[PDB]
Amino acid sequence: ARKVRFSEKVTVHFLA
Amino acid sequence: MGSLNLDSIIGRLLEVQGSRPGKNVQLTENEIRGLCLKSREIFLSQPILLELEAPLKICGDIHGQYYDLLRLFEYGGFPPESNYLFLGDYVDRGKQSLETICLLLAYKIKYPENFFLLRGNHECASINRIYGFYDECKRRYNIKLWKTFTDCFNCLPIAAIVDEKIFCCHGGLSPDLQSMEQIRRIMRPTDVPDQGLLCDLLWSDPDKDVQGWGENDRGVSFTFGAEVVAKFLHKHDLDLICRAHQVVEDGYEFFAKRQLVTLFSAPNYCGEFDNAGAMMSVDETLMCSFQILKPA
Ligand SMILES: [Mn+2]
Ligand SMILES: [Mn+2]
Repeated sequence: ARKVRFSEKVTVHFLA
Repeated sequence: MGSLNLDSIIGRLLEVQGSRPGKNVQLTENEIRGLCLKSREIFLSQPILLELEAPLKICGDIHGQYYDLLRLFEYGGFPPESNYLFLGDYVDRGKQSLETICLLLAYKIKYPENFFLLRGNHECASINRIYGFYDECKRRYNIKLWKTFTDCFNCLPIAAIVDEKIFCCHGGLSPDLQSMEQIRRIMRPTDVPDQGLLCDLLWSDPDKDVQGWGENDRGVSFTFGAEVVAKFLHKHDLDLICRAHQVVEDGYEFFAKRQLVTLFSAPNYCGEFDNAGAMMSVDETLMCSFQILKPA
């Protein structure tokens, strides 16, 4: 009984 | 004869990681032919409608941006550390379609049960003849190799369902899609037709202003509204449509109250857009999270 959910933890990858 | 030196090929493809972006990897023609031939066999032995299980990472369009492909693997984990599903459009527009599709094919062959590639509308001779892949093959190899790729692309799977809850395809839904069995019945090899189920799966787009189905600005296939998505998800007991095919600013974009998500994994697409690329991770509980790649 699994349901699709969305994390609010977004990871962004930059180049310094 | 002969075998395929997969590990040497992959090793050479990965060699240029961290080099000045744009640095080519020039495989031999027979190596690339080997990749097409062996992956083609694998595509045909697996269903045209893939049935996959999380955890896995899902990526949208790459379009020959080979160093952004490497970044995806860098952040997502190189196979087989993570399972992958790509939503198509590996070639055209970018400068390195060849390295891109070859690494993808190589990983498909090396990890056939953990690595998956869907067909995009650019994995089609009539399209990538125009938008770069032909020119790249012709310049760096020959047109015969381009036809070998076409033959391989014609065998790619066109959709995937993850844990019976996420429906994945390059473009979107079809007015001809009434049963999943209609997808499974599609025989391969095949070209992408000008109309019909296979075409719509690779070509259609969601549209906010359209209630049901609408004409598509691309001059191919259709647009579909939020209602069409809701009815589709309810009918097949799914929670989400995951597709690609459209550049979105943050690499991912929701549609219809998070019932559909668009993924696009080529940052700064064509050098014309200022978009980020995204990768969606699905864990074993079907929790979906986004990694965003800002352009270099
Ligand atoms: Mn694309
Ligand atoms: Mn597309």
